[PDB]
Amino acid sequence: VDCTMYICGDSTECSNLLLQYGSFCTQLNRALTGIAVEQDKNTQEVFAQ
Amino acid sequence: VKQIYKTPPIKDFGGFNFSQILPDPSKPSKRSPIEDLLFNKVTKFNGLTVLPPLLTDEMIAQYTSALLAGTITSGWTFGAGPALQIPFPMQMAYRFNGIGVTQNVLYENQKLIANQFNSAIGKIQDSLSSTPSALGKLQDVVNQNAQALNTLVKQLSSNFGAISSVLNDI
Amino acid sequence: QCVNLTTRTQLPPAYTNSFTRGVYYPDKVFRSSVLHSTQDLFLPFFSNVTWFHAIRFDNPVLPFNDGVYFASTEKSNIIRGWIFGTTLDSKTQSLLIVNNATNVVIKVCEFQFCNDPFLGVWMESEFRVYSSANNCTFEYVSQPFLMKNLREFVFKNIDGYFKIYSKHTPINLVRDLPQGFSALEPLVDLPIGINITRFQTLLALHAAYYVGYLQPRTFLLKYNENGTITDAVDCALDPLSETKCTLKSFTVEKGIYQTSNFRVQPTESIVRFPNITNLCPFGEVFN
Amino acid sequence: NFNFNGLTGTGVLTESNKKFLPFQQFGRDIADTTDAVRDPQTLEILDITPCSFGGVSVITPGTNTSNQVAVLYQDVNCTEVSNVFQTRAGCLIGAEHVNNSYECDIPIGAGICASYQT
Amino acid sequence: LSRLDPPEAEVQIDRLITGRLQSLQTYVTQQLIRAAEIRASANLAATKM
Ligand SMILES: *[C@@H]1O[C@H](CO)[C@@H](O[C@@H]2O[C@H](CO)[C@@H](O)[C@H](O)[C@H]2NC(C)=O)[C@H](O)[C@H]1NC(C)=O
Ligand SMILES: *[C@@H]1O[C@H](CO)[C@@H](O[C@@H]2O[C@H](CO)[C@@H](O)[C@H](O)[C@H]2NC(C)=O)[C@H](O)[C@H]1NC(C)=O
Ligand SMILES: *[C@@H]1O[C@H](CO)[C@@H](O[C@@H]2O[C@H](CO)[C@@H](O)[C@H](O)[C@H]2NC(C)=O)[C@H](O)[C@H]1NC(C)=O
Ligand SMILES: *[C@@H]1O[C@H](CO)[C@@H](O)[C@H](O)[C@H]1NC(C)=O
Ligand SMILES: *[C@@H]1O[C@H](CO)[C@@H](O)[C@H](O)[C@H]1NC(C)=O
Ligand SMILES: *[C@@H]1O[C@H](CO)[C@@H](O)[C@H](O)[C@H]1NC(C)=O
Repeated sequence: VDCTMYICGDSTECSNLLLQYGSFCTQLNRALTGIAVEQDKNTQEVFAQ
Repeated sequence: VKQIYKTPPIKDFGGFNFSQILPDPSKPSKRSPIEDLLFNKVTKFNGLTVLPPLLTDEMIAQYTSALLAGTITSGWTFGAGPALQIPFPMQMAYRFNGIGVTQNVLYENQKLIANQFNSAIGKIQDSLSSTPSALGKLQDVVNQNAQALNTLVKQLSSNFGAISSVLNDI
Repeated sequence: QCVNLTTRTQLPPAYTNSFTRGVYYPDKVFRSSVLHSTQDLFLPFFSNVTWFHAIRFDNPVLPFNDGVYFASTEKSNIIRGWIFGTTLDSKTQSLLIVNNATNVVIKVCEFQFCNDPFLGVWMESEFRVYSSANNCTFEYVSQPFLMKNLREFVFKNIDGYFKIYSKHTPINLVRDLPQGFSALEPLVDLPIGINITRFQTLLALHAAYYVGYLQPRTFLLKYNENGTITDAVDCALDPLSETKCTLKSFTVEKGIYQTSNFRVQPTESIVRFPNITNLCPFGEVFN
Repeated sequence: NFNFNGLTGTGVLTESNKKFLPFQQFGRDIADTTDAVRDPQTLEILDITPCSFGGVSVITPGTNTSNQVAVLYQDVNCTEVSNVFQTRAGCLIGAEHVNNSYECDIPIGAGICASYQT
Repeated sequence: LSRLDPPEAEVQIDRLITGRLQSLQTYVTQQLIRAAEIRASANLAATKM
């Protein structure tokens, strides 16, 4: 998930207001990326034997 | 271990370099060369602090070494009953028999067995030091938790719609 | 003695790469064994920056925008000074920087500037920059801006304060900035309140000048044990630099990283509504 | 309680073992909090140590046999809380300390654990 | 942002950004918990193999 697009993208004012929450959604963009990486790791642990 | 077991006073490990694995008594920090390599690579008033462990690195090493020393010369005989006097070469003979491998391999190739373990340990020390990322299982964990905590601090600067992000400013 | 030359050399701007230069240290904070990501006005790395030669000495006027970079090469008779202002048409509190035999004079006044200003030259004379001036607001004397060593400066407007920063570096190429890492620091901080828009280099009477514009870009800066910066990365200048500011490292391990986003904006606009067979009868009354 | 030319916060001044560039006025930690300041009147660098602080907990036996307990103040001086034992694990007020090792009963931290004797 | 006077828009925007961010956090948290269970399942599957 792209939290800028999700919350309100293509807007100067929405971007400036979203940034007042700091890194709160950056961490979610990161958590989802991390989950996706882990899903390939799970596949490799199960099948690449 | 039920109690901490002493590493035998005589290091009869059949020529194996257990001195690289078990803590070095000559140092102020009682760690083995494997441990020194890892420990040298794997690394407030804002209200966030870190509490000490009960069991210090040396204390963990004492429990770890007891289990380890037992594992190499006596197995679990220092636990389930009184200790058994199995010399390292017989512990190894039993070790091979226990996996379906004839004991003849230990005696006929005692010198090659001694060398392969030691060679591999040396390779491990070089692998971990030449490739620091090999220690990544702990380096990433400590860095990720440190980042989460540092982020918790950085987030104090956020105003969330307020005129100011600071409570004692407003 | 305002002799006008209006040389108008009309040289190609000769914009060439700034490479890894153009970084200075805007803050006053000590840091060490860290990288820090800062969004500020710096020259972009490897961006093309104009190296105009006065040499018939021309005096072109370039935009200030939100801050600029300046550097120069001089021989025997050394030119040290600038003309800055909102318009430079004798209506506002323009700033002159004039270096003389013992020190540098930083002065702000409503200077009634000449069409093609210079310093007459055993002292420099401001009378050949402007014929008169009045309603003055600032004067200060600081250390000379004099040091093969290129003189380098960065100029900024911070909430009405004009800041002047400097350092020098050895020259391998007369027409190009040397490789290495810049670290300019301020000498003066001026409380003027002037909307500086235009820069003109001030030439002394008897000449190679590098002028760039700073851009609001993020730089990842590497801080050493002394509190200074030894290196830098321009965030998302190119794909390796996207990866470096994403990871907060000057070294990237072999691998694939998620660093950016591909986004396309609408450029077209479409409005459709039903066919109207019933235009409203305003005309029944109106006409 | 500090105010150095407008920069505020609290802590303990000590002489710094590091120097700032002539330009730099203040120093910062990894957390971007103040680590040190330059003295605005006499140039010199002063480190700011945080004022002693930490959590407080009580070590206690079961109330069935004893009500003799001790107070633990973490990472600080014993004077900031005669039976006083100083340790980084937290200073124990209302307890003694003995050099001989024992099996652990109630853990304190950093290699030290409380126990009770008649 | 296209209907309300800027300061009023900012108040209404802050309320919605917060609500939208909370929905993303909730989803991510649920995916992290489910991911922990799926990772455990994958590790068990790998063990069975
Ligand atoms: C175990 O490995 C150590 C290395 O830590 C060996 O110590 C080396 O011994 C050789 C000759 O025996 C010396 O030339 C080196 O100077 C020693 N290195 C160090 C760092 O002291 C030790 O010999 C090995 N033990 C066995 C039984 O193989
Ligand atoms: C920062 O400046 C320090 C001055 O403290 C430099 O450290 C000195 O290095 C020279 C060169 O060997 C020695 O003669 C001095 O004894 C050192 N001073 C010390 C250790 O206090 C150092 O070179 C500089 N460091 C960086 C990273 O720029
Ligand atoms: C500001 O006041 C301080 C007073 O401590 C001065 O700092 C020192 O002053 C003493 C005696 O006045 C001198 O012996 C030292 O040499 C001074 N140290 C430094 C680093 O200057 C200081 O001179 C005063 N003035 C300024 C401009 O800082
Ligand atoms: C009335 O007639 C005028 C003159 O032609 C014309 O411009 C206008 O469109 C008409 N207004 C309406 C409401 O029909
Ligand atoms: C401990 O004290 C509780 C209440 O204070 C009491 O109910 C219990 O009987 C006591 N246990 C013993 C072993 O004395
Ligand atoms: C502890 O150390 C002190 C200081 O050396 C010594 O006098 C004392 O006998 C020791 N106490 C015990 C119980 O060993």
